[PDB]
Amino acid sequence: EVQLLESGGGLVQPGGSLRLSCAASGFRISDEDMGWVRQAPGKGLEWVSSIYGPSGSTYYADSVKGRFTISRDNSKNTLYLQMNSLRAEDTAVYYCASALEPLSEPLGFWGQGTLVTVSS
Amino acid sequence: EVQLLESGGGLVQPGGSLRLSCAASGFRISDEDMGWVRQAPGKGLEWVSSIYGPSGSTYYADSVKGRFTISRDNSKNTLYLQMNSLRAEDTAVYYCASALEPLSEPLGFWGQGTLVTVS
Repeated sequence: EVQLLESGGGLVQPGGSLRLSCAASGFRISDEDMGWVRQAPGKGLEWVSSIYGPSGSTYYADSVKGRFTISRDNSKNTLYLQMNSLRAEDTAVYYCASALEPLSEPLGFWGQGTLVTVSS
Repeated sequence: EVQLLESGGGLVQPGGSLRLSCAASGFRISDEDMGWVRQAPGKGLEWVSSIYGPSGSTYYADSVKGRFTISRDNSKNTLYLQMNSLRAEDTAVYYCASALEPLSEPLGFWGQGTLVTVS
């Protein structure tokens, strides 16, 4: 069955960086509209970035544009989120995530959640 | 600006029932795809149900099939989640959701989250 396994993340200082990885299995990441959703207590949920299937064109939230870069390595079946110039407000649990309506599976799916933290 | 405002959360004894509501604004819900996500204490996100496509087809997580019902009231512009036969596993913060594509591809939205506790 379909699975998303996140790695990377941790604790860094402001201005630093981290690369999240999301290794998919049971399907091909290039065929799906994939993305990252972050969750902080008090700010609910938010689509930080996505890459939508064929084109490979990309969305970004206004707050992260210029700093964050979503990408894919089809040979490794892995989605990435290069997070540069990190700020204190980026502090959240980041989730690899399919769209509301995936290409094949009837319901959307999620990775396990990866805590990223930015503090001095 | 699109907004999703959830209400109807609270404490409920096992076996009982509870209806989450989600008042949508900035758009109309009859057309767009919507759903409900949840996060049980300490655990990760999980789609609970969604309603999408031309015909308003509904889909359910394996663990909530037969108990939960997603629906739309186009007149009130509100998405619902009727939760019957509640158990301890349903203890979670529930998030309304939608997906709008004004230019070819989905942007995603979420509500604030509402706590439902079963005990």
